[PDB]
Amino acid sequence: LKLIHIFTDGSCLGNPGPGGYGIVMNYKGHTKEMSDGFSLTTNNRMELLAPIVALEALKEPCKIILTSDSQYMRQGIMTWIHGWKKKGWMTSNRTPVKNVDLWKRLDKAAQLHQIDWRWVKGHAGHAENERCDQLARAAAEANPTQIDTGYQAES
Repeated sequence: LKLIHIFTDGSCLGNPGPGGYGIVMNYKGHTKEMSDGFSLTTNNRMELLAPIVALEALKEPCKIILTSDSQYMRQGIMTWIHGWKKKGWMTSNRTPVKNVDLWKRLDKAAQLHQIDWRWVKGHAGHAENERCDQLARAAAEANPTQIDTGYQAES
Protein backbone atom coordinates (compact mmCIF):
# COMPACT_ATOMS: atom_id res chain seq x y z
CA LEU A 1 0.00 0.00 0.00
CA LYS A 2 1.40 3.29 -1.19
CA LEU A 3 0.76 6.28 1.05
CA ILE A 4 -1.28 9.02 -0.61
CA HIS A 5 -2.26 12.29 1.00
CA ILE A 6 -5.46 13.63 -0.57
CA PHE A 7 -6.97 17.12 0.14
CA THR A 8 -10.45 18.07 -1.27
CA ASP A 9 -12.92 20.91 -1.27
CA GLY A 10 -16.18 21.74 -2.99
CA SER A 11 -17.63 25.23 -3.59
CA CYS A 12 -20.86 26.58 -5.03
CA LEU A 13 -21.92 30.17 -5.93
CA GLY A 14 -25.57 29.69 -4.79
CA ASN A 15 -27.97 27.16 -3.66
CA PRO A 16 -28.21 25.90 -6.24
CA GLY A 17 -25.73 27.56 -8.56
CA PRO A 18 -22.52 26.90 -10.52
CA GLY A 19 -20.16 24.79 -8.54
CA GLY A 20 -16.81 23.20 -8.50
CA TYR A 21 -14.37 20.98 -6.71
CA GLY A 22 -10.64 21.01 -6.12
CA ILE A 23 -8.38 18.08 -5.31
CA VAL A 24 -4.60 17.92 -4.49
CA MET A 25 -2.95 14.56 -4.15
CA ASN A 26 0.61 14.04 -2.93
CA TYR A 27 2.52 10.79 -3.32
CA LYS A 28 6.21 10.89 -2.30
CA GLY A 29 7.68 13.85 -3.95
CA HIS A 30 4.94 14.19 -6.57
CA THR A 31 1.79 16.34 -6.54
CA LYS A 32 -1.25 16.16 -8.82
CA GLU A 33 -4.00 18.81 -8.88
CA MET A 34 -7.56 18.08 -10.27
CA SER A 35 -10.64 20.35 -10.52
CA ASP A 36 -13.91 20.51 -12.46
CA GLY A 37 -17.07 22.66 -12.63
CA PHE A 38 -20.76 22.18 -13.16
CA SER A 39 -23.43 24.60 -14.28
CA LEU A 40 -26.04 23.87 -11.64
CA THR A 41 -25.36 22.06 -8.40
CA THR A 42 -24.98 22.56 -4.64
CA ASN A 43 -22.17 22.99 -2.24
CA ASN A 44 -22.97 19.59 -0.60
CA ARG A 45 -22.81 17.72 -3.92
CA MET A 46 -19.38 19.25 -4.76
CA GLU A 47 -18.09 18.40 -1.22
CA LEU A 48 -18.97 14.73 -1.89
CA LEU A 49 -17.94 14.61 -5.52
CA ALA A 50 -14.30 15.79 -4.73
CA PRO A 51 -13.32 12.70 -2.69
CA ILE A 52 -15.31 10.49 -5.04
CA VAL A 53 -13.32 11.65 -8.02
CA ALA A 54 -10.02 11.50 -6.14
CA LEU A 55 -10.68 7.95 -4.86
CA GLU A 56 -12.06 6.67 -8.20
CA ALA A 57 -8.87 7.90 -9.91
CA LEU A 58 -6.60 5.65 -7.81
CA LYS A 59 -5.59 2.62 -9.83
CA GLU A 60 -5.16 0.17 -7.01
CA PRO A 61 -5.91 -0.08 -3.20
CA CYS A 62 -3.94 2.47 -1.24
CA LYS A 63 -3.37 3.76 2.29
CA ILE A 64 -4.71 7.29 2.36
CA ILE A 65 -4.92 10.27 4.55
CA LEU A 66 -7.80 12.32 3.18
CA THR A 67 -8.52 15.82 4.47
CA SER A 68 -11.65 17.79 3.71
CA ASP A 69 -13.48 20.70 5.07
CA SER A 70 -17.02 19.17 5.03
CA GLN A 71 -18.92 18.32 8.17
CA TYR A 72 -21.77 17.11 5.88
CA MET A 73 -19.47 14.44 4.35
CA ARG A 74 -18.08 13.63 7.75
CA GLN A 75 -21.57 13.07 9.16
CA GLY A 76 -22.16 10.62 6.28
CA ILE A 77 -18.97 8.62 6.77
CA MET A 78 -19.21 8.49 10.58
CA THR A 79 -22.94 7.87 11.08
CA TRP A 80 -25.45 8.25 8.25
CA ILE A 81 -24.20 5.72 5.61
CA HIS A 82 -24.20 2.83 8.13
CA GLY A 83 -27.82 3.45 9.04
CA TRP A 84 -28.78 4.10 5.43
CA LYS A 85 -27.49 0.76 4.26
CA LYS A 86 -29.71 -1.02 6.78
CA LYS A 87 -32.79 1.08 5.64
CA GLY A 88 -32.50 0.51 1.93
CA TRP A 89 -31.03 4.04 1.38
CA MET A 90 -34.37 5.55 2.33
CA THR A 91 -35.05 8.26 4.88
CA SER A 92 -37.40 7.83 7.83
CA ASN A 93 -40.08 9.27 5.53
CA ARG A 94 -39.62 6.16 3.31
CA THR A 95 -38.29 8.09 0.33
CA PRO A 96 -34.79 7.95 -1.25
CA VAL A 97 -31.96 9.65 0.60
CA LYS A 98 -30.88 13.06 -0.77
CA ASN A 99 -27.83 12.81 -2.98
CA VAL A 100 -28.04 8.94 -2.78
CA ASP A 101 -26.20 8.70 -6.15
CA LEU A 102 -23.11 10.33 -4.63
CA TRP A 103 -23.32 8.74 -1.21
CA LYS A 104 -23.35 5.31 -2.85
CA ARG A 105 -20.34 6.12 -5.01
CA LEU A 106 -18.42 7.45 -2.04
CA ASP A 107 -19.17 4.40 0.06
CA LYS A 108 -18.16 2.06 -2.72
CA ALA A 109 -14.91 3.77 -3.55
CA ALA A 110 -13.95 4.18 0.11
CA GLN A 111 -14.29 0.40 0.74
CA LEU A 112 -11.39 -0.40 -1.49
CA HIS A 113 -8.75 1.53 0.51
CA GLN A 114 -7.34 1.99 3.99
CA ILE A 115 -8.43 5.47 4.83
CA ASP A 116 -7.55 7.88 7.56
CA TRP A 117 -10.26 10.68 7.26
CA ARG A 118 -9.32 14.15 8.54
CA TRP A 119 -11.56 17.24 8.81
CA VAL A 120 -10.21 20.75 8.75
CA LYS A 121 -10.62 22.30 12.14
CA GLY A 122 -11.97 25.66 11.12
CA HIS A 123 -9.56 26.38 9.47
CA ALA A 124 -6.07 25.43 10.24
CA GLY A 125 -5.48 23.25 7.37
CA HIS A 126 -2.32 22.48 5.45
CA ALA A 127 -1.53 24.84 2.54
CA GLU A 128 -3.09 22.23 0.19
CA ASN A 129 -6.57 22.80 1.63
CA GLU A 130 -6.17 26.46 0.58
CA ARG A 131 -5.12 25.34 -2.81
CA CYS A 132 -8.29 23.14 -3.12
CA ASP A 133 -10.52 26.04 -2.24
CA GLN A 134 -8.82 28.12 -4.84
CA LEU A 135 -9.21 25.50 -7.49
CA ALA A 136 -12.86 24.80 -6.57
CA ARG A 137 -13.85 28.48 -6.55
CA ALA A 138 -11.99 28.99 -9.87
CA ALA A 139 -13.91 26.27 -11.56
CA ALA A 140 -17.24 27.45 -10.16
CA GLU A 141 -16.60 31.06 -11.32
CA ALA A 142 -15.60 30.13 -14.87
CA ASN A 143 -19.18 29.85 -16.18
CA PRO A 144 -18.98 26.04 -16.23
CA THR A 145 -21.26 24.31 -18.76
CA GLN A 146 -20.84 20.71 -17.71
CA ILE A 147 -24.19 19.25 -16.43
CA ASP A 148 -24.29 17.55 -12.93
CA THR A 149 -26.75 14.96 -14.10
CA GLY A 150 -27.47 13.66 -10.55
CA TYR A 151 -28.52 17.13 -9.16
CA GLN A 152 -32.28 16.85 -8.78
CA ALA A 153 -34.71 19.86 -8.94
CA GLU A 154 -36.01 21.45 -5.69
CA SER A 155 -32.64 20.09 -4.49
